[PDB]
Amino acid sequence: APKHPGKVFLDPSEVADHLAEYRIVDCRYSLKIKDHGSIQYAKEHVKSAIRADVDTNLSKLVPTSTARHPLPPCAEFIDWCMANGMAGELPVLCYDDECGAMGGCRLWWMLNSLGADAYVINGGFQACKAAGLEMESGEPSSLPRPATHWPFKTAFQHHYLVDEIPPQAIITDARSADRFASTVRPYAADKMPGHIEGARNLPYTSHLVTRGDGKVLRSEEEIRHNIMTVVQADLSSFVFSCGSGVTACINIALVHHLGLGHPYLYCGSWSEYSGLFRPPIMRSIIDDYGMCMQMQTPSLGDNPKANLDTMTLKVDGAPCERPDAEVQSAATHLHAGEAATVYFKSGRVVTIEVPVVPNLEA
Ligand SMILES: O=S([O-])[O-]
Ligand SMILES: [Ca+2]
Repeated sequence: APKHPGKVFLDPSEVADHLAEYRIVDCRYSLKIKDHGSIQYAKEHVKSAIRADVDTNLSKLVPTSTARHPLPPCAEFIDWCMANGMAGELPVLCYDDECGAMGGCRLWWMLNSLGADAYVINGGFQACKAAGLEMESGEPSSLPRPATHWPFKTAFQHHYLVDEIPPQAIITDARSADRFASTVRPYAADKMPGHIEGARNLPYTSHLVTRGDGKVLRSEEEIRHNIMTVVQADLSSFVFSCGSGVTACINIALVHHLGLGHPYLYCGSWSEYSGLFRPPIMRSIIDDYGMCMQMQTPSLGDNPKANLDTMTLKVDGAPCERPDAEVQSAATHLHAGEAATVYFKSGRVVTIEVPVVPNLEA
């Protein structure tokens, strides 16, 4: 059945003169840039490629869930697949602009869980431009081609919803080490510091090297060495997760590709988990570290750290030249421009805001 048995990744070199043989899907997405990928798939895209929207096609936000990219209802996703000719006449070839980690492997995961044939391009769109692949622009007004029969499974396979995760399942976490190892305050998109207890961190960036102006995969032995840091040969029963179930898909993909098995996905991931179990999570943080923070702004980990020699903080909404020792302690964890509500083990609650730039007279 499958075009490339055992594979999920493919270099441009393996596909460049065999393009027509795939249904190509542009899964470009950015966590921060508004309408990215729809803006970028217009400027330029691989010829004959249609586009998948991480937010609206590959997931469906629910009001009753903090999950950031939960699986969409399967019937809705399959409907969308058929409408776009992704129903098994050709194998799907997915790409994004972070080597599969940021949209591509997610689509791959979904198609594969249904029993369909799909692959991801090593190196993404950048390694498509930089390999001389045929390009097109704007909205193509030619050939989608709807399918009317569905030969594949009807429900996504080999994934656990939160309550289905066995109590002592081995869980990995694809998020950056900074996020994983966060104590009293979160970074990037996370609302809660920490991770699922017992989880093993396998930062997905570890498998990637920035050849050109985009990441490509590190070598196979390098990726195998990466994967081995969370083992201790068949990881099919591990539960792979991240912040919202997107980056975890490359960890599952690389494991699959290298022949090491096919781990469960926990799609809801930390965004879901930390929302559902917010109370006990906050109590352990307060217990372990003396305080827990809830951000009132986006996190600004790349901004300058708060420095009380050059800055006066706004505490509970007023400039505060006399910050007591607790506030001063909390502020060592904050950055220029951030605001956070801090819950101290004492029962004390304070809001602290750091000025965007040094603001002390002297
Ligand atoms: O994609 S982030 O939310 O893990
Ligand atoms: Ca501890």
